[PDB]
Formats: sequence, structure tokens, C-alpha cells
Amino acid sequence: GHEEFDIPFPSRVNPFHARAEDRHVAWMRAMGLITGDAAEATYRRWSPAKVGARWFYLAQGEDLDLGCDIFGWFFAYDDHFDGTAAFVNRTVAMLDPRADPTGEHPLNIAFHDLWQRESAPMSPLWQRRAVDHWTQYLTAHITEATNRTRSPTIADYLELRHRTGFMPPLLDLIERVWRAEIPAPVYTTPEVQTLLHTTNQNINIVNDVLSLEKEEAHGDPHNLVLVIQHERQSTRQQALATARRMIDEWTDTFIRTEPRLPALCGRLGIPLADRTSLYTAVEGMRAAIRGNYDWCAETNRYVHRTPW
Amino acid sequence: GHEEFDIPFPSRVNPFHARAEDRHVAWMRAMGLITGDAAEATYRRWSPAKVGARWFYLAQGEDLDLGCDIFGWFFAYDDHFDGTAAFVNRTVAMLDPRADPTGEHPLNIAFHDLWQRESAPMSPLWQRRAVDHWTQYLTAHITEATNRTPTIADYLELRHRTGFMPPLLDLIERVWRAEIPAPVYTTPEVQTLLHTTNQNINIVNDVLSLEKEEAHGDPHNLVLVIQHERQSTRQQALATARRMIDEWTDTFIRTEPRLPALCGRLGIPLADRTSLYTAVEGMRAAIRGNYDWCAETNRYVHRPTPW
Ligand SMILES: CC(C)=CCC/C(C)=C(\F)COP(=O)(O)OP(=O)(O)O
Ligand SMILES: CC(C)=CCC/C(C)=C(\F)COP(=O)(O)OP(=O)(O)O
Ligand SMILES: CC[N+](C)(C)CCCS(=O)(=O)[O-]
Ligand SMILES: CC[N+](C)(C)CCCS(=O)(=O)[O-]
Ligand SMILES: CCC(CO)(CO)CO
Ligand SMILES: CCC(CO)(CO)CO
Ligand SMILES: [Mg+2]
Ligand SMILES: [Mg+2]
Ligand SMILES: [Mg+2]
Ligand SMILES: [Mg+2]
Ligand SMILES: [Mg+2]
Ligand SMILES: [Mg+2]
Repeated sequence: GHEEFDIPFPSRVNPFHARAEDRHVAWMRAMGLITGDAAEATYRRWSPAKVGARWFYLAQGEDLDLGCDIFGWFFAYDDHFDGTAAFVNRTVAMLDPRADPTGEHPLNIAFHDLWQRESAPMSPLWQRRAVDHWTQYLTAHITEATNRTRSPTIADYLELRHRTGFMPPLLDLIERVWRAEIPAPVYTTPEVQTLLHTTNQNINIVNDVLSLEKEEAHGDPHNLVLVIQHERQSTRQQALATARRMIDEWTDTFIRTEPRLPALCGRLGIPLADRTSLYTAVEGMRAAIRGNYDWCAETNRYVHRTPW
Repeated sequence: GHEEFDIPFPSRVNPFHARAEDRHVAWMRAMGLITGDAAEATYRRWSPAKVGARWFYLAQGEDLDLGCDIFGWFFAYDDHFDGTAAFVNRTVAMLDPRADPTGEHPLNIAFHDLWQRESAPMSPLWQRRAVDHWTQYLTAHITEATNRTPTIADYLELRHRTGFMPPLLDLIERVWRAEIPAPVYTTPEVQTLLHTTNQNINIVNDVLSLEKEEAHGDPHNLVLVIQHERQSTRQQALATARRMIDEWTDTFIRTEPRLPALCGRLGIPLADRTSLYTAVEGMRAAIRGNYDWCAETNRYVHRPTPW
């Protein structure tokens, strides 16, 4: 019923996914992002906590709750801008260690809650890059908003998705939910940067393919398939085939790069215990690539082939 | 306080490990393999269901119980021969669908139960190779008994052609409910993954169970075999085992990336490929779970009995 991709990791879901949905819905209601039974029932039809349950298939308790809550908040925040600077600047302001969320919009109170939970156990090294990545994702909403008012090239679109999209924050989140911070000496290596970049783009473009009908029905031009078609004057099948080749190349690059990590850690003198943190984050990336694919394929959010 | 190896997969334990131990101990008692509270308390100190819980970190219910029970039965069966043809031939006889376990030794009644549960949902093709692998593991106990009553090369051959890993590799497919597609099972790539999983786990266990086996006088350990053959020191032989472990790990992770393109060349449908990828994940979990469990278990006290 949907485009199928060869993602070479098993399908996995956290065993506590069902209870996780109940807890996540209760959070969305407590934060004022879901109001009323009708909206809750519509929201649950998306399996909205199941994307976190697939990414974070062994997390428990508050770690699992955080992972699930991030995605639900994203749907509410993302869909808010399908409908600015003052608003987004308030979201960014919630990253400040001394931020006071009192009186802010519910989306920004919820973000403050997420960030406090996400950042508290992580190092200053992680927090610096996590603040940068959050800021880039949040402030980007102004670039999508201008495209809509005043279509990008293939190259520009790809740059905007991977430099300023939601994957840079989600990659940082993997380290938090798995409680596995990537050692700073290996984080900046070409190998780990390639793994981060390929995870980012694979997930972006798998989502573009599998959410295409929804975005077309809404008139959202921000989709690689539509961008390719406009730039190249190509058919729908041609552009889908181009996206497919790109997805396959990123998957291949990921799985060809991972085997280099143990020897790289040896050259950098990384203690074995710290290597296991890296290997755990890389497993989190595998689970993210596969979980994104399985969730985008199954979710009613993408019916086109509102709870707010 | 143990030899450490760089196994490039995360440490994972099934969330239901605690309850799985209770269910597994109850099975061992129901089968007559653990008798009395003292024996149970000694057995639990080994974390005996935790090896299944690490290998099968997402299994639930009866799949998890089977995974855990196999390892517990192995300890009981293995330790039985630290204490033969008539006996092992009865175990082998329990593989036949027509077998009647009534009146057999508790170890063979328990094996019959394991095999019924293990084989019931699997294809006839899987069952044929699983019967072969079980038969080779079981009948080998006669060669370990003969040696008690080998070269490095002979030892490695005996440990990987007729040891406990060939049955455990088949078990991965059962517990994960992911049979390796027939056209890819025989490829050099998949055979290399199976072989490297087999040898890595065997030799990581040899290194980490060395002190136990030395204390019992058991010669069946690569470190001891190397020392005898080469007249080398303990550190030399441990360093040799270390290099071998590292080489097998490297071969495993260098080989896995070949699988998607191989499946493409063989025309394997995508759903069947995911079965292969699941079994390979099971191999990763087995390599790492073996390491983490051998490193933590009281069974290996002798660094730096319930029957
Ligand atoms: C949320 C998921 C599944 C993954 C995280 C990274 C991606 C690809 C998105 F957020 C979805 O992108 P987009 O802005 O196109 O959102 P929708 O496709 O849900 O409309
Ligand atoms: C490690 C386990 C339990 C299973 C995986 C396969 C291996 C290496 C064994 F069964 C241990 O063999 P061995 O005959 O050396 O058994 P023990 O080391 O437990 O005495
Ligand atoms: C194994 C049973 N326990 C650990 C209580 C399950 C808890 C899962 S949770 O915290 O996500 O509800
Ligand atoms: C997620 C909660 N449930 C499904 C009851 C866990 C049962 C796991 S089991 O069967 O291994 O005890
Ligand atoms: C819809 C299938 C296809 C175009 O025909 C795109 O993935 C195949 O290349
Ligand atoms: C005991 C450590 C060592 C020997 O000194 C064996 O692994 C290091 O090569
Ligand atoms: Mg968006
Ligand atoms: Mg969107
Ligand atoms: Mg989309
Ligand atoms: Mg043995
Ligand atoms: Mg033994
Ligand atoms: Mg041993």
C-alpha cells in the first residue's frame, strides 16, 4: 500500500508501547496540547507514541516517556505552522537555564518541560551542541514560512532539511533516551559525522516519500519529491525513483561506515566502556532509521494514500 | 576483574528477566533438574535465566521461556558429563516425532519438552538442519569423554562443528521467529556470520570460564590447549585467544554490510530479507550477551553446585 524500502535492521517496538501511549496522551492533555475526548481519540488513531516506542525499544519509565513526548510535541508544534518570530523566539528562550515558562504559550511551556527532562543528565559538551541543534530547527520555521509566501532547488532543499530540520535535535535525543552520550573525541570524526548525516537524510527522505500524499493534499511544497519534480520537470515516478536511489545510497553508506568504529576508537585511545556508549548511540541510530520507516508506513497520520 | 573485549554492540537485557528467572526455576524444579530450596538458591546465584534474557532481549512469554530454559537445561546436561553412549542415544532418540519420553532420565524428558516447543512453529527445512545440529552436539559428548580417558586445530574443529553453538544458532531463528531464508542460508556470507558467531562465543567463554575449568581439571579450553601445544605461558595463550576473538568480531562486522546486496542478487523479497536481518541481530545479541553474561555470572567465583 506504500513505497517499500530495504532497511536492513529488524522491526522492533518497545514492549510497553500500550501503556506509553496512555501516559503520553495524559501528558499532552495536561500540557493543553490535546483538549477533549474527540481530539484524544483522533490523536490516538495515529499511534503517536509508537514512533518513540520503535526508536526507543528498550527504554523504560521516564526515559521512554521523554522519547514519546518529544514526538507528540513535534506533531503539535509542526502542525501549528501549517496554520512567528515572536513565537519561535519564545521557544528558543526556553533553552535558557534560567527560563521561566510561566505565562508562555502551551507549546512553549511543553517545550520547556521537554528540554529540562532531556538536558538534565547530559554533559556540558552535549548541552552546547543540543542548544545549537534545537535553535537551528526552531528558527528554520521562518524559512518554510517565507517559501510559502515569497520552491527551492534540490540542493537547497536538502541543505535546509539536514542543517535546520528536526533530525539534529532527534539525534541528540537518542543519546539522552539511551543514556549513551557519544564521547566528544569521536563525535567530530568523519566516521561518526557520516553516520549522523546519513541517519538524518535517510529519515528525512523516507518521511518525504511516505508523507507525500498528506503534504500534497495540504499544499505543502516542502517535500523532496515535489522539489525534484519542479526542478527537473520530471514525472511523479521519476522523482520517487530518484528519492529511492538517494535513500538506498544513504543506507549503504551507513552500514559500510559502522564497521570502522572499533578501530577508530582504538586509534583515538577511547576506553572500552566509552566505546560501548558510542555503540549504543549507533544502535539508537539503527533503531531510528528502521523505526521511522515502520512508523511512517503504518501511521494513519499519513489516510491520504486533526486533533488540534 | 576479568578479561575485557571490545564487542561493538550495546549491552541489553530483556525487561522481563526477573520474572523469567522465576518461571525458569519453576520449570527446572518441575522437570526434576533442581531439587530443594538450597539447590534453587545456589542456582539462582548464577543468574541462569539472564543469559537467555540477554540473547533474547525482546522476546516475551513462551518464546522467552524457551530461550531461557534451553540454557538452564544445558548447564544441567553439560555438568552431568563433568561427573554415556546409552544415555546420549536416548537424548538423540527424543528428536523423533514418535518418541515417548515416559520413563526416560529427567534430562531427556526435559530435552524432549524443549525440542517439542522449539520445533513446533518451524519449517521442515529448519527442522532437518536443527536435528542434525542437535545430534552432532549430543553425540560429541563421547569425544570429550574419550579425550578425558588435542591440537589447536582439532580443538577448534571439535568446538565449532560439534559443540553447543550450532543448536544455539538454530534457536535464534526460533526465539526471534525469524527463519533465515533458504537461498541465503548456504551463502558464504551467511555461513561466515554463523561461523564467526560460533567461534567468538566459544572462545570468549573459554577465556572467561578458564578458572572454573582449570579448578575442575577439564582440559577442554583453548587457552590450555594452546599452552600445551606451544609450551607457551598463560599470558601468551590468553593474548592468542584475544587476537582470535578480535579477528572473528572484525570478520562478522565486515561481512554484515554485504547482506542487502546479496539478497538483491538472489531475488529475495523484502519481507524475507527482514527475517534474515532479524536473525543477524540475534547473532549480535548473542555475541554481546555471551560476553556480558560470562563476565557477570557467579558460575565462573573461581577468579582471583545445584545438581
Ligand atoms: C516525526 C518523524 C516521523 C521523524 C522525525 C524527523 C522527520 C522526518 C519528521 F519530523 C517529519 O518531517 P515533516 O516535517 O515532513 O512532518 P510530517 O511528515 O509528519 O508532516
Ligand atoms: C556460554 C553458554 C552458556 C553458551 C554458549 C556456548 C558456550 C560457549 C557454552 F555453552 C559454554 O561451553 P562450556 O562447555 O565451556 O560450558 P561452561 O563454560 O558453562 O562450563
Ligand atoms: C518488568 C516490569 N516493569 C519493569 C515494572 C515494567 C515497567 C515498564 S514502564 O516503566 O515503561 O511502565
Ligand atoms: C507489556 C506488558 N506485558 C505484555 C504483560 C508483559 C508480559 C511479558 S512476559 O510474558 O514475558 O511476562
Ligand atoms: C512507485 C515505484 C517506483 C516508481 O515506479 C518508485 O519507487 C519504482 O522505482
Ligand atoms: C591478561 C591480559 C593479556 C595478557 O597479558 C591477555 O588478554 C593482554 O594481552
Ligand atoms: Mg515540518
Ligand atoms: Mg509536517
Ligand atoms: Mg513529511
Ligand atoms: Mg561443555
Ligand atoms: Mg562445561
Ligand atoms: Mg567454558
